[PDB]
Amino acid sequence: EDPEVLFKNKGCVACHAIDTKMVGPAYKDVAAKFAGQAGAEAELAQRIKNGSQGVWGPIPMPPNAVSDDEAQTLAKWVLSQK
Ligand code: HEC
Repeated sequence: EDPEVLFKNKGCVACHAIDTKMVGPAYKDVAAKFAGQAGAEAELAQRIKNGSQGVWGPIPMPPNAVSDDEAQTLAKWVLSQK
């Protein structure tokens, strides 16, 4: 299983992309930002289920989508992109 396949199996790519910006953060850009900053993961996945705060865009992402597992996976892919 891959988080890139799971990232496209839901609706992340609706505005994410693994290399472009639109509504949500570019996953690859997240890699080019955080890069070696793993101190959350729980509240990072909480963003995937409660909307962001506003770093690249002032429009938080649609909160709620799953539980807190299928997201936890795509939550470490962001922090762990390359
Ligand atoms: C558009 C309809 C989105 C969908 C569908 C998903 N995301 Fe998203 N995401 C979106 C926005 C508007 C934002 C915040 C705006 C800003 O630039 O800050 C985000 C951001 C994230 C983040 C955290 C980014 C951070 O600052 O490091 C993550 C980890 C994230 N989004 C996860 C994620 C996943 C896993 C999705 C599918 C399950 C997904 N997003 C969909 C917009 C949208």
